[PDB]
Amino acid sequence: YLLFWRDELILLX
Amino acid sequence: GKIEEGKLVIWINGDKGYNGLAEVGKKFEKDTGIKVTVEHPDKLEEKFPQVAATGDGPDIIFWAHDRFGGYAQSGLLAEITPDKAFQDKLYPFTWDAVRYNGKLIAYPIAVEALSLIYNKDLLPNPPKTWEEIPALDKELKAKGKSALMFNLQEPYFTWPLIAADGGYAFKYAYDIKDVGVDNAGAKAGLTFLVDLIKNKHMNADTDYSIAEAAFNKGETAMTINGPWAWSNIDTSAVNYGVTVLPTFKGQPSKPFVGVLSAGINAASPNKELAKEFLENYLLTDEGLEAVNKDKPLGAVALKSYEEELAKDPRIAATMENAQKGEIMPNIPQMSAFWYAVRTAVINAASGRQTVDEALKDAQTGSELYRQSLEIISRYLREQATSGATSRKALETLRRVGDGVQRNHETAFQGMLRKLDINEDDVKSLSRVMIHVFSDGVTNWGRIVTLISFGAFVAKHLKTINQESCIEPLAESITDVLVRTKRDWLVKQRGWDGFVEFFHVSEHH
Amino acid sequence: GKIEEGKLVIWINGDKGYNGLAEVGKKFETVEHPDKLEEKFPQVAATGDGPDIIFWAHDRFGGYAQSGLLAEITPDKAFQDKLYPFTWDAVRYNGKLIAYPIAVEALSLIYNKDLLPNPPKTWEEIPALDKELKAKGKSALMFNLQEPYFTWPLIAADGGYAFKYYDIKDVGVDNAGAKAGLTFLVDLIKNKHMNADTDYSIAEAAFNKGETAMTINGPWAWSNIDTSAVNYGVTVLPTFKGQPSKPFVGVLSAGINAASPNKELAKEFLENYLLTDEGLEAVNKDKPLGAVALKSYEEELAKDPRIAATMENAQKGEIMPNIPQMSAFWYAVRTAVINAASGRQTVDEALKDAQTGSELYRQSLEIISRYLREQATSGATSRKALETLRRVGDGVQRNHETAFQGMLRKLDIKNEDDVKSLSRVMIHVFSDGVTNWGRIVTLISFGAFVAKHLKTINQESCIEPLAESITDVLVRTKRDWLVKQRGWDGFVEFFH
Ligand SMILES: OC[C@H]1O[C@H](O[C@H]2[C@H](O)[C@@H](O)[C@@H](O[C@H]3[C@H](O)[C@@H](O)[C@@H](O[C@H]4[C@H](O)[C@@H](O)[C@@H](O[C@H]5[C@H](O)[C@@H](O)[C@@H](O)O[C@@H]5CO)O[C@@H]4CO)O[C@@H]3CO)O[C@@H]2CO)[C@H](O)[C@@H](O)[C@@H]1O
Ligand SMILES: OC[C@H]1O[C@H](O[C@H]2[C@H](O)[C@@H](O)[C@@H](O[C@H]3[C@H](O)[C@@H](O)[C@@H](O[C@H]4[C@H](O)[C@@H](O)[C@@H](O)O[C@@H]4CO)O[C@@H]3CO)O[C@@H]2CO)[C@H](O)[C@@H](O)[C@@H]1O
Repeated sequence: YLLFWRDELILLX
Repeated sequence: GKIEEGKLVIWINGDKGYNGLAEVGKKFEKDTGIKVTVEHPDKLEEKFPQVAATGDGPDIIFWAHDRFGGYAQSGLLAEITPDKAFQDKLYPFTWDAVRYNGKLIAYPIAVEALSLIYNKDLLPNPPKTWEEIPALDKELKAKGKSALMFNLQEPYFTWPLIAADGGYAFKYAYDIKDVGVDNAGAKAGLTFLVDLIKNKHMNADTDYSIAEAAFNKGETAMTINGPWAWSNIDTSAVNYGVTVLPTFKGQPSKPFVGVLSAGINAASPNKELAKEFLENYLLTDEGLEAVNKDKPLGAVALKSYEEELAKDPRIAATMENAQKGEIMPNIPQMSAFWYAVRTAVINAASGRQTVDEALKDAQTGSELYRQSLEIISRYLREQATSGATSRKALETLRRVGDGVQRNHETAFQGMLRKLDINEDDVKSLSRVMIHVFSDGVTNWGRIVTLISFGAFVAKHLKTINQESCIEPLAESITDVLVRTKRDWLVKQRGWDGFVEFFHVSEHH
Repeated sequence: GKIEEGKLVIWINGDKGYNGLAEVGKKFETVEHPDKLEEKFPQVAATGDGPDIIFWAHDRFGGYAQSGLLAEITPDKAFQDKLYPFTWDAVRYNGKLIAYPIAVEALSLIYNKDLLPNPPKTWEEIPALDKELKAKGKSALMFNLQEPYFTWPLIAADGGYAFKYYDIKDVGVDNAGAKAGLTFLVDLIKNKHMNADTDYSIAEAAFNKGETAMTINGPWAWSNIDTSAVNYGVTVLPTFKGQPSKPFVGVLSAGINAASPNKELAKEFLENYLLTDEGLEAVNKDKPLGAVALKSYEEELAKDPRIAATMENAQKGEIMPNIPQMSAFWYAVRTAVINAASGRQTVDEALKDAQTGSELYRQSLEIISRYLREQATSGATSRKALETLRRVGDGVQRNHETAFQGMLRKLDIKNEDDVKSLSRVMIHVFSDGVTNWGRIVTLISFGAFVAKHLKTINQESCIEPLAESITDVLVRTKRDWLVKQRGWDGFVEFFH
């Protein structure tokens, strides 16, 4: 899923 | 995924005749042996699209035709494939309701419209006009009664009056650009409703339960409801009539016409069994009679059983109000229109917003999908290869997004590698975006970064010779954006706020 | 900020004497009766908004005080001596008085004296009575089947409790006594002696229009029957299997928002204006409160045969716990009753899932929190579940180390809110589409992995909040599936 952790776009697996 | 085989799970709204539909299930299990589960989950129209996308959910989903456009767009519905014989068995207008992108996506059941329901004993001659109800309430209040009580909490019931003097969701040509929620006819309609409430002829907090209670206990002379409600009034032993809705400013009330439709999950391994149940067991005189006997469907799509029940003064008046009203669009952003207007009506009814402020923000909400898609899709196709706000937004997106891509290249490349995008089948997992705002925070930084990564992937799609799958990516980003953050977006003056956020950073 | 200064906003349920309470307001100088106010208050109060004063039965206030949404009340010993000690015990959480007690409320059997000169002493004889009265186009009994407040007396009769004095582990909803109670109710409905869809409005209408011979209701309802001028009696609730009907005893309580800048003004209103003979008389004149907490005005109104019978049913019933889990008990049992009354579930299935529902949150928190603190550094089910979690979860951690480390390095934690955010993300990551025990253990196993990191990075304080947050999203998003699997008992059987 594409996700926002603190103004950082993250692919979290 | 987890949809069980050799059985059928059916979802229908609890206001419909689910116990009648389960009796049809019993007959089917008698004949074919196949177990039929009829459930009435709360918020099922919101649940279905969530579960179905993850491959779970019911075999068959029952809702009004307006929801099915969004579902079919997301690929969550099996394309139905009926005989021309079967299509000739039902009304053509019912099929046009069910049709999206030239594909039949569900089975039409019955045509629904709100009518004026009145206590014959309290009100032998119900009023022809909205404008005379305040005078009627004065008279009835002296007898410890009220003229009119209906569900103010749902925009389905408030819309007849809003659409009367001038009001449309999206104009037919459907022009998703032309939305008619903040025009002066809608203003008049909703201002009339808010006046009834300020003059204590109605109360803001009246819902479905409170209105049904009052009418069936004989405390109110009129209610606005559909065929589904007739059974509970039939039990109440109140002499009730069903008639034309009151005219506003000499124009008739325009209720939205709903078509109860049955769709099949694209993820159902019982697609065959489903077709059988709906075609040969439901949508037969004996079958529709079971459901209608529990809760009336109105004027059924099946021409035969419609011919039988046409005689009902109740159905005659349901169809009378339909001729005066307009059929709901099934386009996917009907959802957003409904959510927006729901809030408009409730905020004005409560006085949290003025009618002008309330209707204005609901206009913004409805228009957000079209405009979002326009801006995002243009940027994405530009990067891979009209409107004042759009032009400035795209200008801003060019400068800022090209910047976010440039600065985040190494992180963006890492993520593209992990997505493993090398074809169109691999592209068809866009439930990635679903949870982008999981931590619950929204800011323009995030939204630009999301679109900037959308652009990064659109460039890869051109590389991978999948130029056509750019618009679907753009559509998916637009979907999550407007679906989850409509209120925040409207609250920020929409795309005009976006341009001012990045105008400021640039120049200061 | 959010809350108004120099004004008092009061929330009281619409079934109570709000117009009486507003007359007290007039003397002092905003009384609202919002729908679902008991659900709204905890939501708005946490965002610093809401009313100055919230009125509900004492059962809701424990959850509120646990969440810090209530001001500690500060009465004179004089004032405490003015009210009954049993009313203060009701309004006490963690040895702190969290609201002002008003009046003691209990369901009694209300009967039409003209239709029924001598009402039945037993539940078991009502089906025969309905046959007799049905011939006259009447009915024996109609009450609110939609709320478990009214259905519980019969359920608790042969065996049934919410708690043991409170042991949050010992819940009595799966009993053969409860089975009998609810099976009796479901039989009345199947035999058409009652209807599944009967609610408060329908039952009050029927009794007051003279169509039914009996109803079950509280003091609040007397005013609307007084208007109906049906000759009505108030009496003991029918016995079931020779055991008395055990209605839950509620204490109408007034609490103050911890976010109210008018905490002083609030105390004044309740102490010197409301809880006075003159003051209670205003509210009671609109809608009767029952036996008021103020001993003086109770002494005056004690004479009422109606209040005498309300207190008679109270002695036979049990006072409601104010513990925070009461809400989940209520929600679970509400569904049990309605699903059995409808026939959507059998009484066994319905009562079984209501037992699971009540205990799910407390049990989840106990198991998950212990595992998390243990890794860093309902009891029988908990013990076996924690035993299972130890073997399995240490295994999931070992096998998922690479993925768990990647995610930990991405999702670095600073505060209670980042711990909350982590939770909302984890359910989505680990539960891609499907709910199964593998995924739920993997989620808890990652919670453990992070709890271990919190010790490493000298943030040992963030462990309890993480446990709380994981429990929150676990029960919120998978409640139905968890209850459907017989909760934590199913977890232990899955891994045997
Ligand atoms: O959408 C489906 C469903 O929704 C609706 O029901 C919801 C209600 O609107 C809502 O108020 C909620 O009520 C809960 C309540 O939140 C909870 O505290 C508990 O209520 C207890 C009281 O705590 C307790 O005091 C007692 O209440 C007495 C009170 O003491 C007495 O003084 C007098 O006021 O009578 C009251 C009894 O009504 O008992 C109740 C429990 O019986 O539990 C409540 C749930 O039972 O619950 C609903 C959320 O699902 C619609 O109303 C419903 O028809 C729809 O199907
Ligand atoms: O928190 C948000 C609240 O809104 C949620 O409901 C949404 C639905 O998800 C949308 O579909 C839409 O509902 C439309 C509906 O699509 C449309 O067909 C029509 O539904 C009629 C229906 O034809 C008829 O058969 C009968 O049941 O009346 C229905 C109206 O009650 O009209 C709807 C708009 O009123 O928008 C709604 C909300 O407006 C959610 O379910 C709520 O529970 C929630 O509180």
